[PDB]
Amino acid sequence: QAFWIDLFETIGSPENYLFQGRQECYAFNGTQRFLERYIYNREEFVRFDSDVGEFRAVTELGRPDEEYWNSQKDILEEERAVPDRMCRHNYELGGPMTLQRRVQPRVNVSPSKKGPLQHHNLLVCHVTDFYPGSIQVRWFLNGQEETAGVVSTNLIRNGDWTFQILVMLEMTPQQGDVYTCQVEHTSLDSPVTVEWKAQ
Amino acid sequence: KADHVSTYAAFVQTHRPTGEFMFEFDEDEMFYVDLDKKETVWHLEEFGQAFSFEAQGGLANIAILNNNLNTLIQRSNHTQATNDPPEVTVFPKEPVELGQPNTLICHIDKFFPPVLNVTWLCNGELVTEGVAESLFLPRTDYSFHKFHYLTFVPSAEDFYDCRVEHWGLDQPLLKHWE
Ligand SMILES: *[C@@H]1O[C@H](CO)[C@@H](O)[C@H](O)[C@H]1NC(C)=O
Ligand SMILES: *[C@@H]1O[C@H](CO)[C@@H](O)[C@H](O)[C@H]1NC(C)=O
Repeated sequence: QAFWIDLFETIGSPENYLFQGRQECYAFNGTQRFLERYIYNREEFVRFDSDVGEFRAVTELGRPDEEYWNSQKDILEEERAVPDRMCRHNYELGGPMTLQRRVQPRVNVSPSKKGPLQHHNLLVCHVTDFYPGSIQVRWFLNGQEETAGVVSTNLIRNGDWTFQILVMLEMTPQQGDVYTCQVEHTSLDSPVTVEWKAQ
Repeated sequence: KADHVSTYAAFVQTHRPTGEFMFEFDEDEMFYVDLDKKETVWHLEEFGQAFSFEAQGGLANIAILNNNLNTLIQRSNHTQATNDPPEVTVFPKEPVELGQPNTLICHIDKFFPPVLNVTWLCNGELVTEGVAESLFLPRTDYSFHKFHYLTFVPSAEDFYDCRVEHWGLDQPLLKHWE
């Protein structure tokens, strides 16, 4: 039930200075890659990479640290251990809670502006509250897919473990036209469709 | 190259927040160590229910990082980074339906340092209740972002503003909404 933490290594307008530390685990095809990033203000100056095996000065400001840390056999072996250690344990902790977390999307189809059925308009497909963020949104006019005229805004992260996207098609609708939004997500066995009638 | 990215990101700075420690999975913050309350705070109910975390790891890394800052202020001949102004966006959580309760999200993005003031404004006046907010989220580009939330009920005779203050901003930015 408990998460693990490796401890960072030791170095060696208003006045403000910042230091940032990052312990990243890159999980891919049953493999873990560990990166320990040391950043002063916005400049990453020194880094440990499990793929490298040793510390590397990202910029010349990290030169003393690369030189020193690499001289200590303990620091090096401690770091090298991390992928099979902390990276693996924490990945294993996240079962269907984070690794397989699935939330179904809320699809709403509505025109951009209120007006007559002849002028130029945008048909908004507002797909909201879903996880993971990997999603497909297709536009269909009278059963045939509309590829051109799709104005999408980049996938939106709500910062509450849910995502949103607005996919709007450029349309000149005729009375009796059926516009269909088709959503493909990992949290659905069968795709969800929402139809819009001209009226 | 990865299926998933699990990361611990902690910062330490002169101005407030003086320090921050958190764990994020695929850019979404899972948990953090309240450094003042000396307690682990989980982003979701189910998280803290199935998982545990030792706040001593949070604080200890903040202690290491505090030392590292001192050494680098010295090494860099007191180098202060240039103020990166934020990029503000206001958008509702769910599709807007007059009279149906919703949430207004304010995304403050692409700024440095993580020193910021954020106040919600309804019809010109400050709104203190039904308000929530994120931590100073550390972007992969060593810049920062934050989320602010306001529970609201959509009405035609209403207007919203996300009032932001940052050192790289000459006048407080107002980002208006319907
Ligand atoms: C930075 O330090 C060097 C000495 O190492 C000095 O020559 C230089 O003037 C310092 N920079 C400032 C702006 O004081
Ligand atoms: C934040 O707000 C306080 C009080 O309004 C003020 O003293 C401080 O300078 C502000 N700074 C910025 C730019 O956020």
